[PDB]
Amino acid sequence: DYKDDDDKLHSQANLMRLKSDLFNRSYPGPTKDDPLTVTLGFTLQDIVKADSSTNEVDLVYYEQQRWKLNSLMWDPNEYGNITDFRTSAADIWTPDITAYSSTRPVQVLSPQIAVVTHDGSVMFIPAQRLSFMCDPTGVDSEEGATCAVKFGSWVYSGFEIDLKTDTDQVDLSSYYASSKYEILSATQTRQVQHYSCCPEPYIDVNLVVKFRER
Amino acid sequence: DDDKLHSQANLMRLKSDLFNRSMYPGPTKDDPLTVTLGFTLQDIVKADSSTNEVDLVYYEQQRWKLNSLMWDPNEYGNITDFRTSAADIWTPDITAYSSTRPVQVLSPQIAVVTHDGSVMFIPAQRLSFMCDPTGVDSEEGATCAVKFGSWVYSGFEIDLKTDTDQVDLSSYYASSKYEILSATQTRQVQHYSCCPEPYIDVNLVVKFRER
Amino acid sequence: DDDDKLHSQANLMRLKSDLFNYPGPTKDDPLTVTLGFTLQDIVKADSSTNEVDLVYYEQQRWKLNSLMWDPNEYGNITDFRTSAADIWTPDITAYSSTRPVQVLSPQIAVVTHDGSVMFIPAQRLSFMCDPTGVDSEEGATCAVKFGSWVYSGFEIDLKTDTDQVDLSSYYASSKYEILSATQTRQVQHYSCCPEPYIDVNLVVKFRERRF
Amino acid sequence: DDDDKLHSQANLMRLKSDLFNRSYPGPTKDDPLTVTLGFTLQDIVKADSSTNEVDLVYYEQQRWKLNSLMWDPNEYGNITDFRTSAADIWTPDITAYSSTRPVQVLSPQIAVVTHDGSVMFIPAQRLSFMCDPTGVDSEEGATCAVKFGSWVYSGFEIDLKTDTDQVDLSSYYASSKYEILSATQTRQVQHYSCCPEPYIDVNLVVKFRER
Amino acid sequence: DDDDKLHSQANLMRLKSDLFNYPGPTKDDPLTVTLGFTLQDIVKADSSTNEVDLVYYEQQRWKLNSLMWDPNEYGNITDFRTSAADIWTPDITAYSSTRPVQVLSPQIAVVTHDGSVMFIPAQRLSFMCDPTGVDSEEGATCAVKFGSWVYSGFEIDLKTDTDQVDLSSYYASSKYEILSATQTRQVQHYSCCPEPYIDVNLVVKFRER
Ligand SMILES: *[C@@H]1O[C@H](CO)[C@@H](O[C@@H]2O[C@H](CO)[C@@H](O[C@@H]3O[C@H](CO[C@H]4O[C@H](CO)[C@@H](O)[C@H](O)[C@@H]4O)[C@@H](O)[C@H](O[C@H]4O[C@H](CO)[C@@H](O)[C@H](O)[C@@H]4O)[C@@H]3O)[C@H](O)[C@H]2NC(C)=O)[C@H](O)[C@H]1NC(C)=O
Ligand SMILES: COC(=O)[C@H]1[C@@H](OC(=O)c2ccccc2)C[C@@H]2CC[C@H]1N2C
Ligand SMILES: COC(=O)[C@H]1[C@@H](OC(=O)c2ccccc2)C[C@@H]2CC[C@H]1N2C
Ligand SMILES: *[C@@H]1O[C@H](CO)[C@@H](O)[C@H](O)[C@H]1NC(C)=O
Repeated sequence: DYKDDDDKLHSQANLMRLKSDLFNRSYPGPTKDDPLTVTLGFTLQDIVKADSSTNEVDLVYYEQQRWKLNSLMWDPNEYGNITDFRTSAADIWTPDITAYSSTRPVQVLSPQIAVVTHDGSVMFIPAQRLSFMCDPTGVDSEEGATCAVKFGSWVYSGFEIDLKTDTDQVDLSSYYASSKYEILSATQTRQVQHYSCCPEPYIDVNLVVKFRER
Repeated sequence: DDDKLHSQANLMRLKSDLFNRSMYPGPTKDDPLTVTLGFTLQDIVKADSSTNEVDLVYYEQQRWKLNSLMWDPNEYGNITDFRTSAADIWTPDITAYSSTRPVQVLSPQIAVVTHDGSVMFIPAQRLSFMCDPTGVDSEEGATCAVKFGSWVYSGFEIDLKTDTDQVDLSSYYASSKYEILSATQTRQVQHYSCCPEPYIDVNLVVKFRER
Repeated sequence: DDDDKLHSQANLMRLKSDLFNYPGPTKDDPLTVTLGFTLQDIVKADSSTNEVDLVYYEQQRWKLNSLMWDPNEYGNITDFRTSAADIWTPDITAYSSTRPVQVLSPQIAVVTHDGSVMFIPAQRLSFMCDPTGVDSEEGATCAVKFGSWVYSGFEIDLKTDTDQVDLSSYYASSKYEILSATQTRQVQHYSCCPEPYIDVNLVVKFRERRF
Repeated sequence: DDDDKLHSQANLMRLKSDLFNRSYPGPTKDDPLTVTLGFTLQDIVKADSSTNEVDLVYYEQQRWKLNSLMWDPNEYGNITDFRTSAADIWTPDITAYSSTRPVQVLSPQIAVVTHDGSVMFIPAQRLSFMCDPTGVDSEEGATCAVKFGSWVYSGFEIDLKTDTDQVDLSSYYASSKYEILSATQTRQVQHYSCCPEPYIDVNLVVKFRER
Repeated sequence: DDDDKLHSQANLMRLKSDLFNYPGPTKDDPLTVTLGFTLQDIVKADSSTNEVDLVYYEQQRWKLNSLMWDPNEYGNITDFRTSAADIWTPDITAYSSTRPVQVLSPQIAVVTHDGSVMFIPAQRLSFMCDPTGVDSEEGATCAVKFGSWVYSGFEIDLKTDTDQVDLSSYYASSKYEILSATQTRQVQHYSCCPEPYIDVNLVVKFRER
């Protein structure tokens, strides 16, 4: 009725005001004094192509990214019980998580939209097709081939951005059942590197996939 | 000539009243939206048995209705609908769940808005998706499927529906390398252990064989 | 002498400011778009996917009262070149493409004082075409319709000046020779709806260049 | 000395602001422009006899002069030239008339502007164009040609010139799959049956053979 | 507690505001760009077109007086990360590419309080290279020069810290093994023209593994 109509109008107004209060009335990225931990997890959907002439393999996966900022916190009571909202990834800071051994620019398969929750947590899940350095020799064997690719910030050291995983098991529950390649194992493991150049520690998540022709 | 100038004026006024004035932030649990989807399959262009990818060309009809897009035609020279850039309005984030390449858009990004607040948007797309074409060279043919739905909105914010579960095949290319044996489009509701919300998709299932 | 050149520059800048400082056609204010093709090359015929690649220049012409001016009010300027982004342009689309059109020319149009616009995009188009018989005397025949994506014949009409495609610039050393090429206005109806839909059907008969 | 360097930056920022922010609508019949063109051919990368397309890599030197880009160096700390993004200034729409794919740009889009109003802009490009490479595997080689000129400006608005009819081969890749027998670049006044006003082009003719 | 973090953010926002409120190098205000390559992979060698595809990280470093600050004035901030669109970057270009470079990393740079900027684009490059001999003990040798497209040595000098390409990240299971890889500053002089031209010549000797 008129009341219900008003409730929907109010909710829209509350959401606009919240987004206004948060964005254009107020993030420069993490710092050594304010470091950020980004949680990463992979959902491997398909090994599309294994190219033995170039040693490039093409994966399709969803990369779940999570982080939390005090600057994105709000009290739902102050905004009509809004507890989360969807917003363009361009409206907010997002981490520069990059494959370290790609051979072509990553191709994005999903909308650039994130979910922000009232505790300041952000969830962003880009689907990607990636070509990366991988020798598929042995893919036509019982033990298959094994390849790996590291993901992490391009420009922030372990001083500013840390990474974590919730599990070292890649999510395979959406893996394409009729892929040319069957997955024997898939793991995701945080690593901390020290290079002789630099005093800063460097952090990545290493995606290791063991696979064979089905 | 002055009559047409007035019609031009009424349309510019309508669009400015609706857009450059008035703030729809997308759907929410308190203001949920139903998007109607329908496919018109034009061609299976390519089936790649080395990678198990198949390439489709189709028109994806999308329809939804917003109170914020309603007007009284009597206040605007009896204008009952208009065409506008899809960039001028909210559009749903309907995504193929098992694509293997970014969708390629084949048509202009323009929508039709009607006075009741309904919007119709029909992007033509070329899609590569995960599909094993084994059997395509047999009488039984091959069967593949791809789900479409919102990437970021659950069934609490966006629901989906179809007007028919039969894919429109009236524009299917008569001399395609592949003949269609059947094509269906079916709403599915899924509940996951992770999550209390329902998740909705439209499953496009195509059975086809070499012609 | 160069004083005159400064004055002509200022007049043109003032004209463009006055014109640019249109919501598309409507049933009350319909527009006729004239189309014509200049076929330059059949680049590729792919029998594995039934796609053929053409390179052509597509002539588009239309006329808007809103683009009219009196040359005497603007230092006798009769026409100007401008970015296609500065003006409304018709959403003329191939109906059976299989890849996005690739644009081969600058997106710049010519506007004349009577409000007429001429815009000539060069394009490479892949479209649905079975090239069977291309290696024979009779050759292969394919066709592709072009028209508005979103406007009916009650908002945009189409016309051609001739039903003969211009072949005078067709590449003399193409892999494919043209047997004929026509461009024909068609009026289509769909069962749901009383309004006519208009397209221009490009039909090309061709064979491999070699009794 | 660091004071001097700060002054130089200030002077350049002020010059650019004066030229771009506080001050050209392209050439016209009253104010026509001459563009000088010159090609430096770097490589014939690929010759495709299946589609009759050949791929070139070259640098295209473009030079023109505008009164609107003139300054007195004395008013700007003796600055005689500057580099600037090609987006900041008008640039000519020089286009290959027989490309089969959009040209791919290989160099930064930055031009050099000199105090007399002259501009030099040298885009490196990879171009696929219409070319039958028959004879490439013989002593006499293959011959192909491609015209470059304005897409939309007739010879009444844009004229072209060359400094030499000899293509610069001094940077030609010495281990290319193809050796160059000759390469010429020749101004032409080109009449099209579509159009009463001629267009000016520079015709690049390359004779080449497998190494 | 969190007031400390609220302060550091405010300090960084203040710094970025003060710095971003430069027209490129000139003969009067010249710049030095240091370049270094980390060669990751020879992906493809195409003997039908004489094009070879490299993947590498290209380190670029320069310093601007205009980007200097005292850390003590901004809560001891000594560096920050910023979009490469926020700042001037050098027009370093391969001189014999055959396709546009494809960028594999985010366009973000690090600015340090001494005015130095480090920008490290990862790239895939196709360039002119004849792979003949790659299947022999001696392998094949190719080369590609990198340098500014529009600035002479009077505006941008180039240099390398070492003439040895960094091979410590070279892909161990590449189709091609690297025999040597050098990056060498070259100065070119022409009779027409007073100005020196500078490039860094990347020379790679490689063979089938
Ligand atoms: C925008 O669109 C609206 C809606 O269609 C138009 O408004 C209509 O205008 C027509 C034409 O003037 C009207 O038709 C006339 O209706 C009369 C009776 O009207 C009463 O009854 C109707 C229905 O119950 C009510 O809607 C209305 O409010 C009235 O109470 C007839 O007597 C008229 O017939 C006579 O005139 C015609 C010529 O016009 C002759 O040919 C006949 O022989 C006869 O002498 C006539 O049919 C209609 O009532 C209006 N509809 C509504 C809903 O208001 C606008 O005209 C249109 N344009 C603009 C600019 O707004
Ligand atoms: C800004 O670029 C980097 O820091 C990269 C890289 O940096 C370099 O390779 C490099 C090269 C020359 C000088 C300094 C750093 C190290 C690790 C691996 C990828 C990424 N990274 C965090
Ligand atoms: C505006 O487009 C043109 O003038 C093109 C072309 O125009 C046409 O082909 C054409 C066809 C029909 C009507 C008007 C122009 C003429 C020459 C060749 C390419 C380009 N041009 C300089
Ligand atoms: C345009 O030309 C006509 C020719 O008589 C002339 O009368 C008129 O003054 C000119 N218009 C101006 C604005 O230069």
